[PDB]
Amino acid sequence: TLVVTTILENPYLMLKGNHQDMEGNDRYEGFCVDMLKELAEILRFNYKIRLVGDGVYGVPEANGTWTGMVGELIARKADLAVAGLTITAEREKVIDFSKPFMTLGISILYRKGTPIESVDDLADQTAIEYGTIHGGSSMTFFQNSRYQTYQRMWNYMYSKQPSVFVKSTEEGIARVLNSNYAFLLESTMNEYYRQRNCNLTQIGGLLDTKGYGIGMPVGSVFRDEFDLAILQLQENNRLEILKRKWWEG
Ligand SMILES: C=C(C)[C@H]1CN[C@H](C(=O)O)[C@H]1CC(=O)O
Repeated sequence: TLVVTTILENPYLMLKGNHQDMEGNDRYEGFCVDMLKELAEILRFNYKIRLVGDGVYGVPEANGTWTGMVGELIARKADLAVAGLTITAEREKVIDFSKPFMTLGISILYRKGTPIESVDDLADQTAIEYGTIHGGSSMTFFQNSRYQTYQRMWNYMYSKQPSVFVKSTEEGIARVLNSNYAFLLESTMNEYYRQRNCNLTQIGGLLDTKGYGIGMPVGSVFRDEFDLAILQLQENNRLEILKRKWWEG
């Protein structure tokens, strides 16, 4: 029985409408749940879904401790982390990842009727505030960039009061709809919320290209076979079908 650490995040992992009449794994739906099922049909493992204790994906502390689902993996509190867990060079030093099961990049979200046409335009004006989830992969992309536009954006987000950071994707989307705030978020989420809210638009293109991956502790015995199953899923178009099931509505 594999212990899977995860987090509530639309549409990867959600509580079913009538989740109180459910127990254990069957409380939950979504793309990651459907992916787990298909992976489990090939590889024949049982698993139990457990929501990350601290409610975070993963941030390094200055002393070397990781938080979030990354930390749970290093502590061996979970065998797998199944979420929109962005594969980055910093995380790769401290855990293993499967091959990627979805592609994405940093994107900008805003409410319609705007003359903001790009990330350089966004960074070069004062009227519209902008920001991201604190401690996520997108934040650290600006924080460590050598490019001046992104450096200027880091300096702004860092210093602005009141804070331009949000604690969740839900919090950011709400800030977009209700205030003059453009949200720095992964394109997967951008596509999702745009399809459910005709008022939302994308500013410019994608700022990078990345992957989500199943997180595992470093040296995990399960990595090889999960890579073999993900490839079979990829080559049978399963990951794409599932993405359409959860995104296109
Ligand atoms: C906090 C969330 C929603 C996660 C999801 N992927 C990124 C990560 O795994 O860090 C984070 C989002 C972002 O950085 O824009």
